[PDB]
Amino acid sequence: LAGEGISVNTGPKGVINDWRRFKQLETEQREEQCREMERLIKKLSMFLQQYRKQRMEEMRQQLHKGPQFKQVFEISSGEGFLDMIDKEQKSIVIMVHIYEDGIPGTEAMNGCMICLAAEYPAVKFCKVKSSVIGASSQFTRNALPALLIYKGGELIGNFVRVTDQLGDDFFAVDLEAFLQEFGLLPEVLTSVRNSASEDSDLEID
Amino acid sequence: ASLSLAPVNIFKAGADEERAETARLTSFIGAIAIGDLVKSTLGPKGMDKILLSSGRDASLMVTNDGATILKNIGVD
Amino acid sequence: MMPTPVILLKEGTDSSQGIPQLVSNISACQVIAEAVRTTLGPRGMDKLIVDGRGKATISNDGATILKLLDVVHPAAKTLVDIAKSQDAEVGDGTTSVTLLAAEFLKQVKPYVEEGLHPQIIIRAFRTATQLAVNKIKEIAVTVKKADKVEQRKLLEKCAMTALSSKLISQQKAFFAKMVVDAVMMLDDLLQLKMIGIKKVQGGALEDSQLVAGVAFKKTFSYAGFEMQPKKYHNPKIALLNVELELKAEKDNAEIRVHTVEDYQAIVDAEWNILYDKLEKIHHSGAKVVLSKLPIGDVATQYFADRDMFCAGRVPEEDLKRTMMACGGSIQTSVNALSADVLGRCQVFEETQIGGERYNFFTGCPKAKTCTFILRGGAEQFMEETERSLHDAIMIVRRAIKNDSVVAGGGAIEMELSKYLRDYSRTIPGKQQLLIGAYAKALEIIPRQLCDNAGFDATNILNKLRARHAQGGTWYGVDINNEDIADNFEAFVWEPAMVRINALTAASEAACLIVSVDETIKNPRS
Amino acid sequence: ALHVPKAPGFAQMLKEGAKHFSGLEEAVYRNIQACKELAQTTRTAYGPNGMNKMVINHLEKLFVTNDAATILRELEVQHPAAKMIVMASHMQEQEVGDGTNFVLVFAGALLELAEELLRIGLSVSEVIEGYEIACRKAHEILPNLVCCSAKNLRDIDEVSSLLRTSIMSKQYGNEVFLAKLIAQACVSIFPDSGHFNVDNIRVCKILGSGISSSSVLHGMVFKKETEGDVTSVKDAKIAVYSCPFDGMITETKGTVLIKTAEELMNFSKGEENLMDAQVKAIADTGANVVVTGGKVADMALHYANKYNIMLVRLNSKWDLRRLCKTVGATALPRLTPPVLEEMGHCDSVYLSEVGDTQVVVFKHEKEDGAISTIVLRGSTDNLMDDIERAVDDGVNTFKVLTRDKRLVPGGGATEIELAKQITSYGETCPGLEQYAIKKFAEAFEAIPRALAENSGVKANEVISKLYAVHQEGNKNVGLDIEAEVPAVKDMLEAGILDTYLGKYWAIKLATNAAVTVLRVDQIIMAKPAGGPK
Amino acid sequence: EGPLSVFGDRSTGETIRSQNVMAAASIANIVKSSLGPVGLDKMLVDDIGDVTITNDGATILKLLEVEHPAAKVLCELADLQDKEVGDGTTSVVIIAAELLKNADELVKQKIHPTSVISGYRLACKEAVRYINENLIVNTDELGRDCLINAAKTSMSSKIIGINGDFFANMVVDAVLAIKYTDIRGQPRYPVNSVNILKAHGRSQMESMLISGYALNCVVGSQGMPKRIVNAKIACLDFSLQKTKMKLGVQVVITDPEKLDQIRQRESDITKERIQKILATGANVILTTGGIDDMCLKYFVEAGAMAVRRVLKRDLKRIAKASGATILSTLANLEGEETFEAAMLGQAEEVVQERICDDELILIKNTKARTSASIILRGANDFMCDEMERSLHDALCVVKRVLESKSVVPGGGAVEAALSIYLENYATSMGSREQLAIAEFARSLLVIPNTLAVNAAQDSTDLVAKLRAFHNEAQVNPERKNLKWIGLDLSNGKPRDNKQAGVFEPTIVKVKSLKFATEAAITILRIDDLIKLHPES
Ligand SMILES: Nc1ncnc2c1ncn2[C@@H]1O[C@H](COP(=O)(O)OP(=O)(O)O)[C@@H](O)[C@H]1O
Ligand SMILES: Nc1ncnc2c1ncn2[C@@H]1O[C@H](COP(=O)(O)OP(=O)(O)O)[C@@H](O)[C@H]1O
Ligand SMILES: Nc1ncnc2c1ncn2[C@@H]1O[C@H](COP(=O)(O)OP(=O)(O)O)[C@@H](O)[C@H]1O
Ligand SMILES: [Mg+2]
Ligand SMILES: [Mg+2]
Ligand SMILES: [Mg+2]
Repeated sequence: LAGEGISVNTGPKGVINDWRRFKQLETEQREEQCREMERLIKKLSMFLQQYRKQRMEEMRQQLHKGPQFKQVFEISSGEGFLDMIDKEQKSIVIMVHIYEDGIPGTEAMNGCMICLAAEYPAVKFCKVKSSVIGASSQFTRNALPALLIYKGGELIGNFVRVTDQLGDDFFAVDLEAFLQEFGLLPEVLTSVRNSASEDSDLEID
Repeated sequence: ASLSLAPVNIFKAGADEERAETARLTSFIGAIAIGDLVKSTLGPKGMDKILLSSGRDASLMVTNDGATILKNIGVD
Repeated sequence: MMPTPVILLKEGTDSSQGIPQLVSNISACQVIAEAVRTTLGPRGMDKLIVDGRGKATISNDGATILKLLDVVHPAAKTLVDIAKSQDAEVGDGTTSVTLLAAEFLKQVKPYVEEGLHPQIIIRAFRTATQLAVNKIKEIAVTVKKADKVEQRKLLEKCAMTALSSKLISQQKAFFAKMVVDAVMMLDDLLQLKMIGIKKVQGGALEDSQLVAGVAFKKTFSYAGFEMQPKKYHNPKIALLNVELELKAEKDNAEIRVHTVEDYQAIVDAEWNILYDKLEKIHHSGAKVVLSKLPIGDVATQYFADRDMFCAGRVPEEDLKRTMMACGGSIQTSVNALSADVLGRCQVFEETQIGGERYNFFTGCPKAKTCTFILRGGAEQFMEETERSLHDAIMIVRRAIKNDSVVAGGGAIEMELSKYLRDYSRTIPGKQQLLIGAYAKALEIIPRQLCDNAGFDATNILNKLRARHAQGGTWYGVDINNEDIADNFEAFVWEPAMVRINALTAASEAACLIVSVDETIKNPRS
Repeated sequence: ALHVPKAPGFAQMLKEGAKHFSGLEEAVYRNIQACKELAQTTRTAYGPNGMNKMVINHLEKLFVTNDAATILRELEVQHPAAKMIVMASHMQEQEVGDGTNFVLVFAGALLELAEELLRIGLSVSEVIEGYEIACRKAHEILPNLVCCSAKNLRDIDEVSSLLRTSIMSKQYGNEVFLAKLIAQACVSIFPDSGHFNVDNIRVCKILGSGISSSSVLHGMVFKKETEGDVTSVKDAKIAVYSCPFDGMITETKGTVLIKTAEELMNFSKGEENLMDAQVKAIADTGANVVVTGGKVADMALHYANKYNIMLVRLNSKWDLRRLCKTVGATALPRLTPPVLEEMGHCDSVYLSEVGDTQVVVFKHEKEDGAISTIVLRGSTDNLMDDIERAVDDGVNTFKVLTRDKRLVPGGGATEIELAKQITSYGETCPGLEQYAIKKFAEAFEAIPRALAENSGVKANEVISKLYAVHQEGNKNVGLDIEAEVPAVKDMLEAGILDTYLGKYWAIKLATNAAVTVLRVDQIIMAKPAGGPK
Repeated sequence: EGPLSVFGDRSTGETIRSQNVMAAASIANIVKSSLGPVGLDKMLVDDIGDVTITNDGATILKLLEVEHPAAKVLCELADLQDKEVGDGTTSVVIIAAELLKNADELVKQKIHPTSVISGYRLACKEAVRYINENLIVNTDELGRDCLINAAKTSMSSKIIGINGDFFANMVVDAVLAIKYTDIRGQPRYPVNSVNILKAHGRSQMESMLISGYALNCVVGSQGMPKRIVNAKIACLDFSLQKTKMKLGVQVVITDPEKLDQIRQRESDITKERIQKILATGANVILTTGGIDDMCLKYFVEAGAMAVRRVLKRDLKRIAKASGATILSTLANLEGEETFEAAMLGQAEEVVQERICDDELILIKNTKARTSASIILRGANDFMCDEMERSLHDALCVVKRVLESKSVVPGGGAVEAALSIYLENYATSMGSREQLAIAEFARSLLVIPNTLAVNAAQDSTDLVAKLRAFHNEAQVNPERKNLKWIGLDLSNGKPRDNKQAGVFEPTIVKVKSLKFATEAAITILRIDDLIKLHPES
């Protein structure tokens, strides 16, 4: 049992093709684990008050838009999540919603997201499933409401288990005010459209 | 008795220890490996070596200098 | 248990009721007592406890061992609490209280198991404890002559007895004399913080010293410190609370100038402020300067050029100790550094001690404090030495407060047990059994001493019982001679309040634990 | 043919986690059973022979005691009916201060007998009406049962004897000593003005020497140390400041503007001289103790030490107000010297050391003042907490006696007399309410029954003897604790008395709680969900 | 683990002794609540819905799952006491556990276990001698009242305790019925020959003591008669079916004309056997083997009762009682095949009686020997099983009393007297053996203490009064009549148990003491345990 100084030598350079083929898949996985821990373990393993303005806010939200209500975009795969988080301008805020169908409190917050997206064109409201992300069983069993926030590729909000602070029958105005408490939400109706070389006009010359 | 070959264990996890014959064997094998590696590049007819870095940059280095060969290797 | 559709308490709530839970409580108390059983007497041993982080503590003190045990049993925590109480009020006997409480509970366990009402046991315990305390107060020997040298022998013997169970017991005379001198140095309140205890690695126990003054480690010398002389033969010490370095005048201070002349004037003004403070300190006549706040390098060099001494960042306790030893006043401002606010000591010196530099203030004739410097080969060695010295210091302080002693080695409790049995022989009989059980439980300490020393406990106990029956109050266990002897004439002396508090605390713990009939554990949040 | 679908209507529309209990046997009987269970859990701590219970809450804090209200508070109950009964008990504690166990036992017995009446064929309305009529009858009868009155509250012996019984159920073995302590503490308070404030009694828990070493101090004790080097004053002249002992600053923004070298060189000297002048002006008023609510500046401490002024720093504002009350000073908001009227005077202030704790003692030699402190010694934190709870019970008993001086015989005598009189009354009245009235009367037997069970004797013999004696004519007879066989003795002669007002309020609250429990017919439980606090 | 290098745990010193004492105390505390007339039964659910309600200590310890070896030792001690005596199982378990606990208490005081063992042996020998010399009562002075009182005492603590006035009479009559003499003139009583049948239904007072035997079987065919007024019983150990040739015999047919004859003979053999049996006048036929349908038809036509699949023990008991001879085959010494009328059992009547929708055979008034059987009626099966166990205990107690004519007063009188005598006697034996014998005497006091505790009465005062009475009896020559002072659990006062008719067989106490002492000696001798890991 000798030759501890193995010095594999010629071996690698003749096999680095397969090594790099394995390493490409390894890195594709590794970015996925790196991005999927930023909310896990840290908090996952663990009469002016009447607000009469919120009512009129709700009624004006009911008349938000004419064309359509639109639906929150659904992520189909982890790679799609990766390449829409990585893409898009870093100056806009992206928030992601995780859910599993069956638990209470999901449709209400989905409708809140729909309303806010209708009244906030800049935002890019999106939703994901808890099963497609392959999170831990603890997340799937006790962390169903998870509103991740991506502003320039980093969290500025990691709201998990928002049921206690929001209830089970909250509406759009409640979620909007709760998110605006920490300053998460940044601050006319055309006919249909106006947008239609660069030569504009000239005279005689 | 010896630290390793004692009924009670005195080391942390991963800490090892080599007695006389084993330590001498390890030192001699390491030194002979280094000497055999650096040689064959000695004298007028000595040849050169290719130092293929395993890092991201993958630096390529063709050299005959013994010190450069010895410093650019992973030695345990 | 019939399942109600909606249950009364939360799910997971546990409840143990009746005789079985009381027997369980007694057994848990026995378990706790066993964990400190062998740390009793001159033949007692030490226990090594490793916490979660890997740090290990070695101790003979019962209170420390019980504290390092994370006991969660509600009835078992009472023994830990009474050990803490004995440590706080007296400082010695922390093992005796736990042994006595557990022995009381063990003796009354058979009566509990057969359905005796616990209130009767509680009343019997209260009566027996009252009688025992009164007997201790009656038979305690006191010397009402107010003799200084007799008080010296009394204190030294008490300290020696308190120290004869630890690793430093082989040097009991040296440390006992040092402790007696240290405690006598304190004036009237006997503050513990007036007795500094410094531990310096390397050196035998016999190299430990008591300095009639104050000593502390060197505190981050700046540049130019090595040029300062390190010995003075009649220094005046300037105890200061001042930051002597270049810095902003105040945090919220701003300077607005519009001329280069004003710029130079401002720079020179800052330098002049610092130099004015330094010049005032120098012209105060002091040769050694100590400050609580940092002393900058400029001030250090300024003092070096004047053949002075400086030391910044001196801890608060060390400055207070220096003030009491030398006799000055901690000055927050240097504008009035009169003669009466400067400390004076005979000799100041900085010397190498075990790979460290220590500043020594010795020769103070009117010092109201002192400092212990302890040497040893390990950190836990020094920690246990400090614990033993603290026990001795507390005993000597109590003996200063009240000079009443009883012979140790189990003699006092043998006499108490004899008296309690004699009393119990003269009562109707329901309380007679319980008071006899109390008297029998009082025999645990001599039996534990014999068991720790490896004797035959039964023979020694029989000899002691017969001897006490035929006369002789202070006959106790003689560990060296394998037999019994007059512990009062053997100078095995302990203050009466030690045993008084031990009995009171043990009785209170036993009565409290006996009185509990049901325990309920709510689910953890 | 293998499943039973939910019935159409409300059963189908009910939420997933919600629960609905309707009807008699599904709601009323279950509530009665739950209240029975709660009363059974708390019963064994009733009377002098009550046994302490080690209760551990959700925070691992250990509570060992026999106070019913404390046990209920640390027991996190889940059943709504038991929750309402616990609210009744807490209301009784807030109103009076003692009698929570009586409320719980009486409510449990009342609900038991209400279930029995509902089973034999009565309805809820008639049971409730009978209970209310019997409660009115009991409240009418009770004043006639008053045996004696306090008739003196400034006498130490009288108040000690009166308060012995209230702190005899708790800490049964040694009640005379605690009675004398609380009597002294309360007599020091309660001046010529009839008003008595419970908050004026302070309890200090110091570990080490057993409760026999406990004592009362006419003043205040703070477990702190002194900022300065002065540690003892003999003729204190306390000047209390609600402001930190430092030069006051602006509140918008303070910026030191330096434009010349002279200003920079003189600023620190000027600030030092100003603060020295302020401290000297304070000391010139004869003051030698300064108590501040805020921080202490280093230069301030220097100049206070130079002029031999004691410094005490109280962090909490309540302690500051209590000290102002007990010394007679005025909490100045500025650092100006105090005028003669605002100066506080205490006869002795010093730094002491009890056990191993450093304390600052504001001691009066006179047997008066506005605040009195009870210093509690002991060998266990839980034991001192129990002694403290007994102290609060005794103080509340004193407060009740000040409000109403009438007393009724204890030891189950009053309950037996009430039961006998209400049973006699119920015979006369015809109709279905007589059954409810008789059951209400019988429910009073639960008090002597519990006392006899705890004391270790047979309850039936005690109750039979009590009925025989009360039929003879002696209405001040209850069970004798110091007996190995069922025996009774006069309660007025033995001094075992309890406040009339406490019993009246306990009866009223227990009856109201039982009636309110009986009224509920349907229960619609929401999904528990979350909300830890 | 260390230098010993064994694959398992290891406990040494006071740890293993305390563990063994804890296990023994657990076993004791399981059954401590089922001792004495004020004891209560227990419910044992078999984890699959099977429910057993019992008071017997041996049954409780047998049904439980036990893992600690010392607890297994105590359970086996209970089983041995049940097998060898039949009573005192709870008492012997409690006494052994208390002896072990007190011995360990002595050992923890640095008293060598050998000294404690020697003291225990001396104390047991002296206790047995004292019991046999002073505390025994001769039953010849009482006659049948002593048997009735012993049976009634065994009835207490059982589900049939209140009905003892009637159950004790049944037990005594049944035991006296099966009495028989043998060689060396010793009248021995063969218990377990009294067939006990359980059948729920009417109250316990409707339990029947049959003056004969009771089979749990029915007639083979519905056409058979169900009552014979003069039974001639024939007992057979073989089966009546179509005879099949053995393995070594094979039928090979070359001439077809023989096949019908062979097939006819194949059943005519059994027909001839049955005709031979019936020709002697046999009225009732009992067989351990099966009976074929054609044989049932033969018995029906003959007007005789035939019972098949009879248990072997039941058939043996019936043959013994009625004078019949068990016949495994029909073969005389002359090589022929005949059945004799001289080997026919005779009984006054055989009846197919009906008991709660079920039917069984009663053989009433068998001749040449008297036999007895008991049919127990209860609310359900669980109560009936408890009745059977209590009845067996009573039968064993009566058998012990009859065989050995000495009885001792019950209610803890023996324990208190032994405690007093041994405490006085220990002062003259050794130095540490004194302590061992004193602890033995103190441990014996666990029985009256448990009796008083079970009644929620003052155990301390009652035991103190008992000890005072027995000490006065032992110290005053003219007060030797106080030895019978025991415990009266109904009123909680000392009472003369000999006058009260509370008796136990002396063998019960003697065997309990010996077995408990030996078990305590066995457990106490241990000071080290090695628990090797399972091979998996
Ligand atoms: N020299 C001695 N000879 C006999 N007994 C002693 C001697 N010194 C101390 N003891 C006894 O040992 C007991 C335990 O003392 P120690 O272990 O020092 O502290 P603690 O009381 O806290 O356990 C004391 O009660 C004392 O009576
Ligand atoms: N020495 C005594 N003898 C008999 N009864 C007593 C004695 N002392 C108090 N009591 C009774 O105990 C009752 C007090 O019960 P307690 O435990 O204080 O319940 P609570 O704390 O809810 O008032 C009183 O009604 C009184 O009649
Ligand atoms: N009528 C009675 N009065 C007093 N004691 C009795 C009576 N009947 C039985 N005993 C006592 O109760 C004890 C417990 O008997 P038990 O436990 O039923 O028998 P076993 O131990 O076989 O189960 C016996 O030792 C007996 O002496
Ligand atoms: Mg000590
Ligand atoms: Mg009360
Ligand atoms: Mg039996």
